[PDB]
Amino acid sequence: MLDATPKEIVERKALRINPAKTCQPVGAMYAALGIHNCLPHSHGSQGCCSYHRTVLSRHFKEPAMASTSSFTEGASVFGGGSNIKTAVKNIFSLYNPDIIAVHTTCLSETLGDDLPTYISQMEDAGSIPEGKLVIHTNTPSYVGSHVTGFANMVQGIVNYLSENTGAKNGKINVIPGFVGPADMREIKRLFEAMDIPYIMFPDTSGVLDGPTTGEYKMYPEGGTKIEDLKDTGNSDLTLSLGSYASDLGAKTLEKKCKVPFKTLRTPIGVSATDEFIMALSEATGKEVPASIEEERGQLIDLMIDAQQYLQGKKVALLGDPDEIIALSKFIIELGAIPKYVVTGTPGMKFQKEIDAMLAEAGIEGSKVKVEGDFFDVHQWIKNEGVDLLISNTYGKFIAREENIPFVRFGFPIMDRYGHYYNPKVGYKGAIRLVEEITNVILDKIERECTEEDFEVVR
Amino acid sequence: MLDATPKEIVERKALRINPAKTCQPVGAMYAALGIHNCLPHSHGSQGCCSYHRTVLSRHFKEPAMASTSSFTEGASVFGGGSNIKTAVKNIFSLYNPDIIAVHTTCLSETLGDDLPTYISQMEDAGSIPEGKLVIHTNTPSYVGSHVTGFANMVQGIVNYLSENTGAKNGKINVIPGFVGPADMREIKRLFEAMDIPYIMFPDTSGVLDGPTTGEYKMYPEGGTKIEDLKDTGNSDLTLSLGSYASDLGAKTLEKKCKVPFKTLRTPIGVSATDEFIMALSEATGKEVPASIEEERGQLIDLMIDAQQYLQGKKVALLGDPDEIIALSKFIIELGAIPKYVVTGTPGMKFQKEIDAMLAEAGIEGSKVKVEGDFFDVHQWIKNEGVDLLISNTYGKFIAREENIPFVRFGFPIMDRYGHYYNPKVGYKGAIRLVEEITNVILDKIERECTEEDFEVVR
Amino acid sequence: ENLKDEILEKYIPKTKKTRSGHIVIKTEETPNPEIVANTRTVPGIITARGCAYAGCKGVVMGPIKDMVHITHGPIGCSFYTWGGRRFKSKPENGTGLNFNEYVFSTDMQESDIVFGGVNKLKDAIHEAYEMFHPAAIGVYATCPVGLIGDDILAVAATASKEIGIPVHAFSCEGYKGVSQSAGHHIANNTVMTDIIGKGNKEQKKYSINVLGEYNIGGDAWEMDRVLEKIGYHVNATLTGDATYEKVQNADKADLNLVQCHRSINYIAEMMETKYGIPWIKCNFIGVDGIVETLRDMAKCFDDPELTKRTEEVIAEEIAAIQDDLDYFKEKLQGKTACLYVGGSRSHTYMNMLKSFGVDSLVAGFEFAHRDDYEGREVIPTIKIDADSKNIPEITVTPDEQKYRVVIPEDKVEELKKAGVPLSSYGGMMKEMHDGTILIDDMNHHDMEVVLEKLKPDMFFAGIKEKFVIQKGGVLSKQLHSYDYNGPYAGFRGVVNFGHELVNGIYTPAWKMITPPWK
Amino acid sequence: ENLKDEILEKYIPKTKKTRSGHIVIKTEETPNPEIVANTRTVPGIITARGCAYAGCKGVVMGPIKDMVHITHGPIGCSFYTWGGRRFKSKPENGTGLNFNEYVFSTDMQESDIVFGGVNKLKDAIHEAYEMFHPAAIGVYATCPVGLIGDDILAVAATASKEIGIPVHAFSCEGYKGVSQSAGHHIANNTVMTDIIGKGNKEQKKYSINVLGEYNIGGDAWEMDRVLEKIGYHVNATLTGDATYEKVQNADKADLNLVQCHRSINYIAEMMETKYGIPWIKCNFIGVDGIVETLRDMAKCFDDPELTKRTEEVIAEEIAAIQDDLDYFKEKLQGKTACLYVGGSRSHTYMNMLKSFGVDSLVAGFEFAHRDDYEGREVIPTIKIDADSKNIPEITVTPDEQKYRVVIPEDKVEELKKAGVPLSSYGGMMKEMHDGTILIDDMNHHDMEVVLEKLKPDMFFAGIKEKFVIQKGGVLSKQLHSYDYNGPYAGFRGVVNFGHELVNGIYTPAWKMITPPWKK
Ligand code: ICS
Ligand code: ICS
Ligand code: CLF
Ligand code: CLF
Ligand SMILES: [Fe+2]
Ligand SMILES: [Fe+2]
Repeated sequence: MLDATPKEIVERKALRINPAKTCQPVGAMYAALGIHNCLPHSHGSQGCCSYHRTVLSRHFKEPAMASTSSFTEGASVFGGGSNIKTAVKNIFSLYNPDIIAVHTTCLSETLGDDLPTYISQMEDAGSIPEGKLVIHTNTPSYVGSHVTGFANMVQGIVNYLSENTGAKNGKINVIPGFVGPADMREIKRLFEAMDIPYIMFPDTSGVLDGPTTGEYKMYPEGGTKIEDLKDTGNSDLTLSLGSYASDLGAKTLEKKCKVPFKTLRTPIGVSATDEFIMALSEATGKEVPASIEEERGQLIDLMIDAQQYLQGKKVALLGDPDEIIALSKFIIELGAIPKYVVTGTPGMKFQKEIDAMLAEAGIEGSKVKVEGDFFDVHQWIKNEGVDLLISNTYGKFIAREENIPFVRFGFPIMDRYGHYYNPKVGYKGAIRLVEEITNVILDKIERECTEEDFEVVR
Repeated sequence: MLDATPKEIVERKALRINPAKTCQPVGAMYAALGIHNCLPHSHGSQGCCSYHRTVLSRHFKEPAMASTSSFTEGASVFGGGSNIKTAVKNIFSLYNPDIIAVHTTCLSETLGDDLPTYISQMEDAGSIPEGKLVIHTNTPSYVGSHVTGFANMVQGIVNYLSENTGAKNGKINVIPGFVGPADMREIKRLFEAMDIPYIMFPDTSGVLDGPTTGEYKMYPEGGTKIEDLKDTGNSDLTLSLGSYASDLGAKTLEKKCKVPFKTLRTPIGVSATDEFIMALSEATGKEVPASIEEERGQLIDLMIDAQQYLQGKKVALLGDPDEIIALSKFIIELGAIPKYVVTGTPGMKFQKEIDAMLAEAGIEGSKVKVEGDFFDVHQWIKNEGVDLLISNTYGKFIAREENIPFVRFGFPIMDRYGHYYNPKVGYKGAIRLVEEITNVILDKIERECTEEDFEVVR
Repeated sequence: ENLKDEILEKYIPKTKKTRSGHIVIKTEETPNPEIVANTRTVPGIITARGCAYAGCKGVVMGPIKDMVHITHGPIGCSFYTWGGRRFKSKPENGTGLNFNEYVFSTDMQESDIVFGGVNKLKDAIHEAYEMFHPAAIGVYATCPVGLIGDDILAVAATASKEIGIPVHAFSCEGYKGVSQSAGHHIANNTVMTDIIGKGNKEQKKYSINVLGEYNIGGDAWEMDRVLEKIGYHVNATLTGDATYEKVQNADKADLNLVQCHRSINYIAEMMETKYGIPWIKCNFIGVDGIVETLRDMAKCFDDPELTKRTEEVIAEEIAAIQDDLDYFKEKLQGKTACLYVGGSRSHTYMNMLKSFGVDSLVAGFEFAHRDDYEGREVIPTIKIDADSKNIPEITVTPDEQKYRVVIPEDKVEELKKAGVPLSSYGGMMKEMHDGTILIDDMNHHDMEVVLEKLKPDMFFAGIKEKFVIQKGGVLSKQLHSYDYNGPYAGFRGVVNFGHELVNGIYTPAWKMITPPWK
Repeated sequence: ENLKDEILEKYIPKTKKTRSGHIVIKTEETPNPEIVANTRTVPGIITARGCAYAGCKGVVMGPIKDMVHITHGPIGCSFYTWGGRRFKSKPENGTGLNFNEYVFSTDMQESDIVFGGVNKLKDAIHEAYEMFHPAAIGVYATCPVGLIGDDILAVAATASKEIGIPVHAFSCEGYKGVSQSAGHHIANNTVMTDIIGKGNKEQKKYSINVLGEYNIGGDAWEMDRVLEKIGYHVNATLTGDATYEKVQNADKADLNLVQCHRSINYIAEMMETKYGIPWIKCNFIGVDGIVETLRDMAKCFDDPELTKRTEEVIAEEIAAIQDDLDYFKEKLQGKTACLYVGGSRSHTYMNMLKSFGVDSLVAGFEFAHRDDYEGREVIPTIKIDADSKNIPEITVTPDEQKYRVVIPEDKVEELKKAGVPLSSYGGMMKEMHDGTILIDDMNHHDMEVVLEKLKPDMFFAGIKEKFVIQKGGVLSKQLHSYDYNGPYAGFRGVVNFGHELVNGIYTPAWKMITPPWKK
């Protein structure tokens, strides 16, 4: 499998192979589905919209609705203004969202389409019904990755909606980053256990992890409500979880509405979850309750109980920067080694943070690469093997070829059922991760050992 | 592996091989650990106590404390009265439990030791300090299984503690059966979501799934408090979850304290969880909240999303009767087939219930056996294979020899880390089961398929 | 007062007026209504359609397994072609190259947009050549490419000289045309002129090609199994499990079999013009489809041994599965279905459903043309639409050295009057029964009205519709991805399809949706 | 004032008095204190001890892989011997029988208790024979068996005559004696008289047996690898990975090596008396232990080629691991340990810890006797205790046909003077340094006082103690089960053990126990 990948490395400067990212717009689409009664709108050629809706359905095994401007060759000459104006008329009439959240594509960005002007022209024409909203962001796919698209859409939410009206709400805003609905649920559960009022946005819980009830509901029950999105400007503080996905929105809200913010790691593992809980306690004066302390102590108990199977294990990790920074720290906390650590999303922070935690732990000889791909990691593995691989579905090819215990993590995970009901954040998510990691390690040991070395207890 | 097991089926009449049960006392020990500040006491030769404590630590990766009478050959002659009287003096002085919960062994039962007399003699001697308690049950290991031992200890709790004082508490008692601490936590969570006051007993949550805090605490935080065990006589109703484990206690409480009871299946899967939630609503007039309804609908969503990998799958199941009855129903609900269904625990109920659900589903050609063992099931598999095996750790030998996807379930599970944090009951536990089942089925497909048949999406 | 009226009701007036033509009801009175197809998508309507790049790179070209396919664009165009379309490939002869597990991109960045991307494209072609030494390289345009000034034709021609293997450029920018269809046409043009007929292989006896077959879920291997058993040489399949060299030698055949009309009819027509090779419409899906196809082939070759072997193989294949066939009909008869796929499968799966006793009430295509709906006889009447007018048309002429008369005109006329579909395709509508409805570019709104009014037992579509339909308690099986199963073509495919369909219908959870407290 | 006083303080007067003798401190002034050992367990004290059935079936006999071992009892006695003790087995020569993966029992029910269990036992023996055709069948008593009147000796004898293979009964009811120890003795008696010397194999050159070695985690295979490289014939290991036939031919050796003194010394003594075969105490755990053992063996054989190969193999084995050994010492030196195991390993693991720079401050055994603590020289002074007096003693005499002089008397005396432990064992206390404490039948109370007062870096014990110790933030590695690793014996075992130990100490989570919202 992957037979064409050589052991001997010739460094590529132009040919991208098996990327560890996708493009901005699906991140903006995902963020928009975290708004209640929102139809995401893809302003470009319809291929984009179809592909982006499709990956969400493949990952979540759920519907994922979005409209498109359906550019033609004419639009490629005259711009997409006529298309989006037509689209909005059809969307409100046929599908009646409360808000259309527009993002763009490489096509409309190359063309320089002026969304603010189109939207003002829509309003002037009466195309936006009373009580309805159209918002936008710009998501050029030749910049950044899907993480950047998410970040941009959150900025667009703030730009259009957040308002400081002087009516303090006593809440903390939380921007959870590009994490799954189960992670959003777990973060909300922790706020609630701390007894801290909050506004989470975006929030895809109850949108991309919903029930079957026998009736299809185009706009699921979940998502942050428009009125609460407006009210984010009346909050005390914003917690930005994962700088790549969340800081742009947090900083925009500070500038617009004078809401201060604090940047935190995505809360995966011991220190990152601890830092999140401490930030909550420090911001509010609220004590950490026994239930949360119990969960942390159960995680520590599990880390110690399972320790022998973790110490010194070499791990290859690929994924999105916020999650992989925090997961790498957790790998170190477990006594294991982040050996090969890659993201396809550009930016210096990943490099700095990963390098710093490796140095603190005294770990030499790891490879950390920004704008690396799955081809890179496979080549590295051919030169020095690893004990564990953690990535999205596309790692499965390497795992099979190289016989490496494999943990599905991040996005997209398109080949298993129910993963989207499990958090990876918090003490609870950390417990699940340790179980999964040790299960796959032990499964391999027990499949491959000689019969005489087979064990009852482990 | 298991090379001595032939294909040609033998109907053994005397030699038990690779049993699907263990003896009563560990079940009583487990129940006793579900009482706060209780030290279980094994009245017999100390080998029993050591073995029974050991299996609990191997399963939970936790301490499991118990004292023993440490019979010698002298006891085998004069009985164990002197031993238990000496034991109680050392237990209260050194270890200061609030309650000693005594169970017996085949040795003390063969000898006919008279626990009520010994306990009355300790009181007369002044060996039981003020405010402290000694209770007992009788747990002959030649009767029943560890499930029966659990049931008997619950009866002992009722016999000594439960009292109707005329002061109605407005609560429902729940006897959760021989289920793990995670299942106890989930059942409590459901009562709390329903807003129904309750007393659960035994309750090993916070006892056999506890945190590491840096100080060893002999009596962990969890366990039902003695005052609440007394107060069970003042409740409105007892729900007995799992007739084998729980009915004896529920019936004893009805006779002693006039608290009516209702028997329910262990709540695994759709109908069995539905029946539990409906019993709660009917008993209290309380409506089912949206959160519980969402969980059910997510389970249905998952059953439908994952359906193709489940339909017609042949399953071999071994374990304890309450859990295997309910799991077998869930297998049918998933569209799969309980092909081989075995418990080591005696009793006709299992046979009747399993046979009846197979008949309702039109399923012919399955083998259901009470007092069958892992050797039986292996022989059956050699004659007609299966697609899935669900059992405790000891199924792993069959899973490897026959190359069957394997789900660890029940007791003891001694070879994985963190399993004891996941419930199998409720809609939440059902979701986890479907994920685990489909994961192991898909793992085999993707390991064994040809390269050209390897898939991205599943 | 009918279902068409009910679908149309909620549209705003401008949209209603344009959508009306896309929906027709077949009746006894008027069995062949004209439909509007292959026009622009209405913005905002929630279409299932994709783009020209999908049709060219993702669909027609990608399955060629020993060609390195480089997407010239930002990353998503590449990422979204990484394994989602299930063409199966294996190393040819156990040893040949296979790039199915990879996607290759120039990963365009801001500076490529501002200054052009031709330097990075050249460098990527050379890196791919040096690393992989493939049979050929393809370069596929995406949305920004034309607009930023990149001449990929010139870059490809330069690179091909500098590396010594073929490099083929495809101007399949996603906004071109109105759907995946333009991408088919763009692929076919370059395949025809630059690949087909470039080989040197000696033609074998009883040589056929399967055109417009992409080996989704192993379909092509299953049809080859049966064809080879009868005695045909399967010279090439365009393009499922194809090697580049087999495409180059596609002219070494006596008969082209057209499975997917929409995607490959361009090449079928041009091979007949240039080489004299006749084509027949085939359908290897469903027992009736397969049997008819094999008998039509036998009539074309008119070889006594081939005719006998055809009947022998048919009889043995059917005998092996008849118990399964009987079971599907028992379990499914009387149930109703809707079918909505891209350009072919809404039609080709109909005979199988009919054999199972399932009544197909609704069918449509994302992007098929009037000829796929109404038959090729309407081609002279098709109006040239402004939104596809710039898709290039190429013309071929007989190759003076290679052209041959394969089937003489007298025999051709005889075969056609006998019902053999030589250079013809009757279209989907003809196969549907009276009082059924056709919906071109069916959107979410349309689908919901159909579901509410007709209450079908099953609705076959794709991944975007599947869970929408199933949230409402109706089974939806995917006719693109096969729900990660296959083959669904051929005799073994009928069995695979039928068991999956029965398993879907009889899944117990469909009856558990309502909780007992409601 | 001292740690013994601190341990004793909380006991009630009766218990204090009896426990005091089980705890002794070795000092420069009194380096060889007498201990009390092998007495009854105090009821209610929270002991780690097991029963005589464990010692007989679970420990000594179970490892014989081509014998079907039938527990005559209710189900737990059988279930709790299903794989928890990690003796490893493989089919002999790739083809022989192996029942390691199975447990067998009569699954006694109330009817058997009320009416007798002998017919079910007979029927189970016949089912085992007809299904498995093993080399032999064992029948093991459990708590109810004698009390209900079942004569398993008679059942076995009747069955053996019918089926034509040996059937061996063991009256190892759990309440006999005070611990696992009685079960060892009961097993040894029947193995000696009814198994050993029943074979007819031709003795090979340089033949040794390893006695009291059970191949936990592969230990015996690792010993054997090195012994066979030097040139010994490993005639039998009692009982790790053993076939029944090898035990039958245990008399076909020139030297017995005693690894576990407690469990097998009975057979070592009896083989010397009956056959003339000498024994030496051996210790194949730790580099220093192994090296000394191999050098003692070479002294006994006094063969120039064996001696030469001994030194070549020692040098090559050590060279291959010296970098690991250096790392263990670097990472562990200066740390402190406690050891609490059953009857041997508290002692045999000491030299390895000492080589790593670890200071063993506390050691004890569950069930060892005074000779294991103080050395065999104290045997004549050991008082016969009432709770073990009915464990049978058998006597053997020189076999008039098979007895032979292996090492002449004058040479034995010369070898002893030279330090070779012929028919001797110095005991654990001798090896411990001054100021250390020994605790016999250490209970939970005692252990908690030790942990609080001494704050050791690590505490080696078993599964019941492990998590108690680790909940308190102290590493506990299991010296019975090896935490599901091994071999820990032999040269490769030092490396396995050391890496596991370093990995345990340096696990990061130990430093993460206090949450940041607390001091
Ligand atoms: S090529 Fe076409 S949409 Fe004919 S673009 Fe599409 S692998 Fe469909 S109905 Mo996906 S004209 Fe093929 C098709 Fe049919 S990708 Fe496949 S299933 S038979
Ligand atoms: S036989 Fe004994 S308790 Fe010597 S009963 Fe026990 S496999 Fe221990 S210290 Mo478990 S006298 Fe062996 C023993 Fe040592 S079971 Fe093992 S580790 S060396
Ligand atoms: S209609 Fe088609 S798929 Fe769309 S871009 Fe255009 S050729 Fe491509 Fe590629 S990178 Fe992402 S998915 Fe687009 S927004 Fe820029
Ligand atoms: S001290 Fe030892 S292990 Fe205990 S019984 Fe006695 S021989 Fe056996 Fe077997 S069945 Fe269970 S574990 Fe006992 S209580 Fe009856
Ligand atoms: Fe879903
Ligand atoms: Fe634990």
